[PDB]
Amino acid sequence: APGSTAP
Amino acid sequence: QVQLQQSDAELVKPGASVKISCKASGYIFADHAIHWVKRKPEQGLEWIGYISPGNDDIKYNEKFKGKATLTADKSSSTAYMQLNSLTSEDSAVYFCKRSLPGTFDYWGQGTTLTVSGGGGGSSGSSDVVMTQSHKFMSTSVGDRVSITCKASQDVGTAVAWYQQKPGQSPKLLIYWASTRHTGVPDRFTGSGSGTDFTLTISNVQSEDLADYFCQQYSSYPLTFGGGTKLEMK
Ligand SMILES: *[C@H]1O[C@H](CO)[C@H](O)[C@H](O)[C@H]1NC(C)=O
Ligand SMILES: *[C@H]1O[C@H](CO)[C@H](O)[C@H](O)[C@H]1NC(C)=O
Repeated sequence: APGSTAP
Repeated sequence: QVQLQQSDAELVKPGASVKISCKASGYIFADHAIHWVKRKPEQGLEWIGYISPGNDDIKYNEKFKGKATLTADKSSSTAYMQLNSLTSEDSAVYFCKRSLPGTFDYWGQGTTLTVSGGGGGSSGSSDVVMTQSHKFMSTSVGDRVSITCKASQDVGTAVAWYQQKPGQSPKLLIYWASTRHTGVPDRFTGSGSGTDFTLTISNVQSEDLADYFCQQYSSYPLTFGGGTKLEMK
């Protein structure tokens, strides 16, 4: 957070 | 076709445990974390934790460590929250929801827990506090409404706004301080950065009378404002 991680 | 279907209302004795389920459908279960949120009647939302089933990452709000346990069953695409050692202070509506605020935001319908001193957790002195100055606000149809949220520290632009109507789940309006979520009417705008954030409703309508909540997702634990109930003058 605040950015999110990819799968 | 995205769905988060929670289990039925629970009525238990102090000292018991409960396990609330959140069945996910219509997307790849592994590709999004499921968060859990506690709502007490008339009172603010609190973030419990997330489970990220794709990488088995679990993160708790320190306040709920020793009270909540999150698991996920990939075989059933179901997330579970077990609450242990229950007291009246645990009586609330619990939501599961998908992802951080942004395009994948989606909420379960909520599960009411009803439980038939000072053993609950406390917030950290380090946690961000989100202050909505007005718990109640009055307007007239066609007026401009401004709802403000002050953060206790710089949260950059990682702020969201939610609407909630009685018996319904929160609905994302704004994220990244100023970005309107898909489907939200043009009249809802967001502004702000650092410590000051505002949701503006231009040309307000009767369908807009509801509770509004800000949330910061700058840092864990994720924290919500106390809410503003917007009503008719
Ligand atoms: C990416 O990793 C973060 C932790 O750094 C979270 O677990 C997040 O949920 C992960 N994203 C996916 C899609 O699993
Ligand atoms: C952030 O967003 C992504 C999608 O792009 C995933 O849902 C990931 O799990 C999210 N992270 C958290 C912690 O919810």
